Amino acid sequence: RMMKDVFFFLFFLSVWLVAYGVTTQALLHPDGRLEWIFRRVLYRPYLQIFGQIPLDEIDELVTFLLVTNVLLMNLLIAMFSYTFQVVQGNADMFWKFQRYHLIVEYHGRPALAPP
Amino acid sequence: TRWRKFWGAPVTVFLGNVVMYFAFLFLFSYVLLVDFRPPPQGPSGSEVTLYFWVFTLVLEEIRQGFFTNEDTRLVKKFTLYVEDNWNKCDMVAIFLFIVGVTCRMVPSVFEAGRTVLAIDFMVFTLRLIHIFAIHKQLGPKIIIVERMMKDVFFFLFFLSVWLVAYGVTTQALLHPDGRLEWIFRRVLYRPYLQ
Amino acid sequence: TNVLLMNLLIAMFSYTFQVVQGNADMFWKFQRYHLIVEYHGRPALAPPFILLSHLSLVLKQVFPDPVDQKIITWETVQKENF
Amino acid sequence: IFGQIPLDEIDELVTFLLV
Amino acid sequence: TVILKALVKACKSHSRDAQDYLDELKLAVAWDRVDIAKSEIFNGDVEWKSCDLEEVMTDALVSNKPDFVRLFVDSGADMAEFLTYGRLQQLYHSVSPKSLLFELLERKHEEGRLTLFSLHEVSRVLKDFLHDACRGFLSRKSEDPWRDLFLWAVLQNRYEMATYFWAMGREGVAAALAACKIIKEMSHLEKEAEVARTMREAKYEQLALDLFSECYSNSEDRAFALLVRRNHSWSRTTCLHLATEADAKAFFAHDGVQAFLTKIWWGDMATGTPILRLLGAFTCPALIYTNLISF
Amino acid sequence: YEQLALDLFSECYSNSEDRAFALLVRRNHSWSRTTCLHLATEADAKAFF
Repeated sequence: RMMKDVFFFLFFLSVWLVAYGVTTQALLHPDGRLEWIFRRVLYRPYLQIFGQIPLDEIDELVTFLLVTNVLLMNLLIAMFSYTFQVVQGNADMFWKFQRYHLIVEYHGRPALAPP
Repeated sequence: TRWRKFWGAPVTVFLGNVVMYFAFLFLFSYVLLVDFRPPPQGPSGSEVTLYFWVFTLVLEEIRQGFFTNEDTRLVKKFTLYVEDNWNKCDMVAIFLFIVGVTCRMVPSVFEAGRTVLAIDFMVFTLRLIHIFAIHKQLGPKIIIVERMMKDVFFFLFFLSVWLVAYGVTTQALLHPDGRLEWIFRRVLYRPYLQ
Repeated sequence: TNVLLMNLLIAMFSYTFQVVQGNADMFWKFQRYHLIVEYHGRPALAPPFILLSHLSLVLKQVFPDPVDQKIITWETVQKENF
Repeated sequence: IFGQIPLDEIDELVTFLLV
Repeated sequence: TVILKALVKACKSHSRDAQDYLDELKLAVAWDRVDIAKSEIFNGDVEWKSCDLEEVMTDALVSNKPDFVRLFVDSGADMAEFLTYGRLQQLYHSVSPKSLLFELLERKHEEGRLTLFSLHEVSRVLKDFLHDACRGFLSRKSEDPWRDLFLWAVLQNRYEMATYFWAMGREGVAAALAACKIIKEMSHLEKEAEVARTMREAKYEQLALDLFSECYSNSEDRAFALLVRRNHSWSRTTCLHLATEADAKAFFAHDGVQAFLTKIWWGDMATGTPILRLLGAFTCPALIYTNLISF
Repeated sequence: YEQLALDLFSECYSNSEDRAFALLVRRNHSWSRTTCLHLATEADAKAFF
């Protein structure tokens, strides 16, 4: 259920990352090439996000944005943690049920191997 | 009748407004990334359509703010309005938008006419962030995260200064550089990169 | 040491978050109410057609007791009941 | 996984993988 | 206790009189052994009449001892018949200067006097508090009694009499939220710290939300209709408007009004609408005719 | 004892809320003319504060 949820959040988070990237791209350089423009807008910034900051193509208010993004990621983690707790109760019974289903199937299954 | 029911429905209006909003944002992104090329007047969609957008947006905002309930004292309505933090972000938004328009009027300051719009563009992103509270789940999380982030942002400054002093001590210990550029570089980028 | 201090800062953040879990479930609700009542207010036209909608509005500007009584009675009744 | 993505041999989807 | 018991026994033995037992009740006021006064004076043969009891009731209203007032209106007292504008005048006059209410009225009256215990002044202040009703305007008998008296009680920061007066108020919740907003404002303006906290400790909105929950459990649609109305007692304004004025989030937090908002959120086929169904309905404009989703 | 002290003080402050702010700093005759605060500090009666 937690992952069934987080799919929504991963959208807004991704869009925010893309916005930061587009800002940095229109900040660093002066390109008509659609592939090159889309690359310098999407791949290079995500690369800077994972420790690939090509200063040779970027250097001839970023610190605040970086620390704010770090804090936002921490808050996403705290969201996941806060959501994790409550589930355990209903999880107990549900897993119990799933167990029965699995066992009755396995007894139903034949002896021979999949090969 | 069915058409009136489908369209007049408030939720549908909000959905369409979100769609047109995202389209506004991406189209303005492309228009800036393209019309950046000519310092002179520029393509029609770049400036004229942009002015139409921002004027319409300001009109809707001001009408919603001022003429919704009653023609009470303007001072009371203003004091209510300025109290909201989203109203504050929208105010700095309008400030940045007009500053960007004025700098785009400036052809000699091309760097300025570019950087103002660059810094400005994050505004629509921020507003889109707040405009997603409708759904059940993440709403409360975002709401609480707002206040928690305010409280924590009050905290960060001290540790940042601590890291800065650490970097300063290490730099003044390592290579005992009158060039201000390289000095500021070895003072700021080296510790952050570490 | 800096790493440990940062981890404890993150722990402080998680503590402040988990501590404030109560008020949100209501505060967000109130915000949602303001949101809905505003969106009901927004005219049907889109931002590009918002100008047309405003012009149409300016043009339009230029251009029971028995049942309620029964309800009042019902409500007072329920009051005595509670 | 430790942050060493050598695009010199990787570039002549993944974002979903990272998240 | 036994003192008053003997007093009333002797009074009765000597004679059975409305005015004698009247004086005896006047004695019992301060003693306030109502559990004995009702039994001795009222459980007995002697019958009471509205006038005598009404004068002593004015006394008891000044007393701020509600239980006797309850017994008295149980004695067939018609406060509706008792109420006159001049009665309200003298009552609002009859307050302690310790009450910040008294100082507020004095300062408002002083501002009025320099510009050019007065009913007009009180209406001015109340309108300044809510601005949702400008009602205001001695021999003239005034309609809507219980509303007015309840308002007086809340202003005097006396909680018990306030609850009793609400108990027979015509309007359901509107008055309750009005009171919440007013007492919040007064607390924000309260002078003495402990007095300020005690003011802040009202919690009428709890009563409001409870009554609303009760009526909702029963009608579940008429209750909806209730929230949306106009109340002549309150300048025919919506309760929701009052909720906004008081900014009492707690009341909104009640699920019932939330489901009502969910209903208004669509306008047609609200509760049953999958998100994907809504998106697809937006996709082709003929879905409304297609009858894929109810309407 | 600390609980007894704190209870007494809480009550006598709830009553007046200003006379309390006299009792703290006032001198006390019986204990050789000293301040209640000084005794508290010497006691390290952390809970009292």
